Amino acid sequence: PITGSMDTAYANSTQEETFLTSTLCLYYPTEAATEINDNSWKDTLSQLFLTKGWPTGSVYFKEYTDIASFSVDPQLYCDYNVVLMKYDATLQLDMSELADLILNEWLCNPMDITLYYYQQTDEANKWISMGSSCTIKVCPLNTQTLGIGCLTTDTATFEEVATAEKLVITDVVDGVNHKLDVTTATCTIRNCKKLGPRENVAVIQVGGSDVLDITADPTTAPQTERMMRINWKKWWQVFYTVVDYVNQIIQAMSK
Amino acid sequence: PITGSMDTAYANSTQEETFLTSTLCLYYPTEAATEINDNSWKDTLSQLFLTKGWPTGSVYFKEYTDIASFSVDPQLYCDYNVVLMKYDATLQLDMSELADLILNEWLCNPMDITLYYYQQTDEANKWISMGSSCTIKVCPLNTQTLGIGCLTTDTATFEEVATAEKLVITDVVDGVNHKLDVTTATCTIRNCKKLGPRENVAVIQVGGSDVLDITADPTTAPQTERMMRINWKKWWQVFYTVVDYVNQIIQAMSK
Amino acid sequence: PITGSMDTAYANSTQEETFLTSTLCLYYPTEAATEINDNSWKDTLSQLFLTKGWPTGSVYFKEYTDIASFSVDPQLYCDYNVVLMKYDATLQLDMSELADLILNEWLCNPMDITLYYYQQTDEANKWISMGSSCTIKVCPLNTQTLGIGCLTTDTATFEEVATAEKLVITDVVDGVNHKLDVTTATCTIRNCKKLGPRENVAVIQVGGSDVLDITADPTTAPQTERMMRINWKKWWQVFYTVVDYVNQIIQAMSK
Amino acid sequence: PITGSMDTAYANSTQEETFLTSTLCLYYPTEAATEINDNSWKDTLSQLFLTKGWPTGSVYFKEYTDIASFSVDPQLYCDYNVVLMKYDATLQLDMSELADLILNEWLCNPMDITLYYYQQTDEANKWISMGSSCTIKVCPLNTQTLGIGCLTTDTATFEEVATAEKLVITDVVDGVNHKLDVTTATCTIRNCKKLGPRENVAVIQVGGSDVLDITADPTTAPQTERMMRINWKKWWQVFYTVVDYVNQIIQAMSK
Ligand SMILES: [Ca+2]
Ligand SMILES: [Ca+2]
Ligand SMILES: [Ca+2]
Ligand SMILES: [Ca+2]
Ligand SMILES: [Ca+2]
Ligand SMILES: [Ca+2]
Ligand SMILES: [Ca+2]
Ligand SMILES: [Ca+2]
Repeated sequence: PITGSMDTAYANSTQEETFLTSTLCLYYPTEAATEINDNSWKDTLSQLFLTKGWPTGSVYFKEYTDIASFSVDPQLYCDYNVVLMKYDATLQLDMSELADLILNEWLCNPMDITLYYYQQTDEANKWISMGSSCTIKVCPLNTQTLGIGCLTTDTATFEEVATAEKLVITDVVDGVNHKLDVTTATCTIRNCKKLGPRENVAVIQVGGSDVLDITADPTTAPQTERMMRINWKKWWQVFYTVVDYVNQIIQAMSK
Repeated sequence: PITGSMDTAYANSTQEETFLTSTLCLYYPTEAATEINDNSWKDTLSQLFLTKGWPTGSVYFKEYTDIASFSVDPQLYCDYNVVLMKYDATLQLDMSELADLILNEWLCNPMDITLYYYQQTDEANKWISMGSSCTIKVCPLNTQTLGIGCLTTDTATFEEVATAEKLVITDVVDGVNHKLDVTTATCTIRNCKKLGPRENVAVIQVGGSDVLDITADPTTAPQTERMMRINWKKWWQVFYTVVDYVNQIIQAMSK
Repeated sequence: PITGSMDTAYANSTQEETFLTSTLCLYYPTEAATEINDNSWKDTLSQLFLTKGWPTGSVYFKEYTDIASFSVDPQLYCDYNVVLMKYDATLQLDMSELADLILNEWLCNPMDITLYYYQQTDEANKWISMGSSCTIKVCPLNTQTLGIGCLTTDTATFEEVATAEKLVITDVVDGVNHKLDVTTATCTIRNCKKLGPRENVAVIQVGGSDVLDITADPTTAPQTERMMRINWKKWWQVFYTVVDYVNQIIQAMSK
Repeated sequence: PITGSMDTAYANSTQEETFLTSTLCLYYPTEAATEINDNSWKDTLSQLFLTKGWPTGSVYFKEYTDIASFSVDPQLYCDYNVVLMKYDATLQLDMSELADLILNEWLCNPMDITLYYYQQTDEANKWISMGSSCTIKVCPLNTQTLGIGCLTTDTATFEEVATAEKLVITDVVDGVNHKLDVTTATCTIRNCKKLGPRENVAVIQVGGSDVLDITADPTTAPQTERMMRINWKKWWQVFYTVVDYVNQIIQAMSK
């Protein structure tokens, strides 16, 4: 708690502290840069970024070459991250799972699939696994440690819920134990509790028509400010717009 | 009328009367079950349904193999019906016409295309025809029982508004008589007045991106709670979610 | 200013002045009419239009054969214009750029790409170019009239932002001068300031699923009443609906 | 702020919350374990750890095989980390640079050596680079972007400040721009701001005589509690002591 008195003073600007003290990291796909075909595009855009008010050493340009790799290896480097995603219609869920991770605040612990069969607790306990090739088979346990539609002994009776993905947020019926069978060789599966959203990313979507259903349930559909959309023409245009509206995009994030 | 006094008592639960006294019917497409590949999937899910609070003999599993057949033969068996529809982009309107029927409350009478040329009255009088192959040709009549752009005598001058569909909700300019030419051999066309919505279905949509325009007009777009959407991964996952959020889905329907 | 006193007397109707004094212009694509296959469809619909209250000589039918040509040559002829656009997924942005032009109120001046390098001023200053084949390459100037990632001398170093389009609304980082290189032979590029919206069109969209992002930025998404959507079945049905709901559609425009 | 009233109540124990809720991670070098020569040393010590009050699944044993690799790949896994370092006199600075990283709280951003010549701001802005082989050459710029004792064009005139290290905290004259030339192939260099110390590690030093100068300047010498020293005899003895005084060591860290 804060005291609630309406002094009523708004302290001027806000954008003049962020220009001085914060970093902006732009994530794009390879195809984006390839279409631009210049050895100095990162540089040209940077001078253009001074216009919008970001000092030379301020803006960074990170190249993901696919939504699957980016979804994994996506350690967000800067204060503000605005990631460019161009609609690929077959990869939609890949994209959804990646958005769900960046746009939100995640808390995870490690899981030992080998020794302890687990269970999710609430609408916020999910299993986020990611890596080379993630293949997850599951087997629900009744209150005896016995299978239900499966033999905890032969994984050929398990239920496959992911076949070789690069990022996967698995959801099982809450309050039920499950013997898990991941391909830990190429995958890593961790038990995460959700929450806090992200006051950074700003997934900007290129193409389609969208409406984005990023919930695991069917009941809710959340539309946040850190979820923007741009009409595709050419990649140079996309970047010009991102620059011409940096502050607007940053203002939709913060901290 | 009810008395409006704010006694202000909410009577506890609500979900503990529906668990005891109601039935839940899950409609899915063949492909859904085929991908699951287990002889006991209906059973496993049922035990999982006890968790969410539905007694053994409570939940039923109905298999439509196509949106066209389901759209016809779709006599809703249970108290609560939640129908799973997975995006098929060419069938969209087939899907729209089917949604329009389940999600809403319909009143129909039979039409004799042979002896009496009809007319729709308001934004709620529509002609819902369905069957093997529904092919409807129409001919608008001026106030003399004469064609307008057609000869009430030769159907080769009629205007075709449906070419072999499995479910069709036809709409004509309100307040105008029309000689109708349906292929009654394989089709049945009935005159329906709309209305009451449905406090049951809950069309859950798999895939795409959606926004759904289920009005006949251009002016309105209604988005109801009984119109949910899930992000596709695998079918086992879809069902796990439907189970993990049965009550949430049921609560969005009722009665 | 008007006086604000609540006399409170709504003057009756509104639709009975428009029926008498206004004109309605329907724009459709060739494919639309071709599917109808009648030499008297324009006529039949016209008699049907008397029902909804539009005197014989009132309604006009204009045929665009493509979104690209219509986007150019689209001088709106009548008081009320309702344009029918059927989803074509590869042409989306072509469609977006065309919508942005009809649905809005535009102010333009001519640009001489040859003698004066320009700059856009605010989120409302855009460069709308259109013609046979519009190909625009740009070169940002620093405060010296020198290129930034380009040589104002060789257009092989310019940045291409449009490759042969029929309608293009170009957006560059605000407050920066640019030497422009359009193919003026087949294109015309003009400097427009936006604004006033249109109290006429009513782009009615056939097919897809839509949500339409018609802003240049990423932050905003505006959804107006003059942006309607219809579920595709057959073209005859589309027109019947447009007629059966003319007033509803007109009421969503006006003046 | 907290209220400062001297209620004067100390709440008992402190160690009985840490025993229940926290994890202890012991880092040692390979040589340490090799000298122990038992397949069950990790296990024996664990039972011994119950004595000091740490439940079975509580303590973890991580093996760094060198100060250089550990310095890189040293993602601290547990709540409390106590790292064992045995004096190697040629690697002193390697050790100093590693201590400086664990014992302290670090904030970093990524640097693009290719496109932007940087500068450090205060006694707390340092360049921490680490990897396979880190070789950093520097070239100070006067206020013109011109070299000072170097040609920003030929790196053969640069000043080498690190020749193939595994962890390097580089320090340059504050407030001066520098064109940097790292061997990014095998190295990664990031711009870090220092600060917060670490309320965890507890570098325990084996051998020598020490006094440790972990500042970049010459003026200060900080000696913290999270910087302990043990007299070498045998490795088994070292671990016995670490166990016999776990709480004492933990108490010198916390949170
Ligand atoms: Ca199975
Ligand atoms: Ca769950
Ligand atoms: Ca005809
Ligand atoms: Ca009607
Ligand atoms: Ca260029
Ligand atoms: Ca602009
Ligand atoms: Ca030198
Ligand atoms: Ca310094």
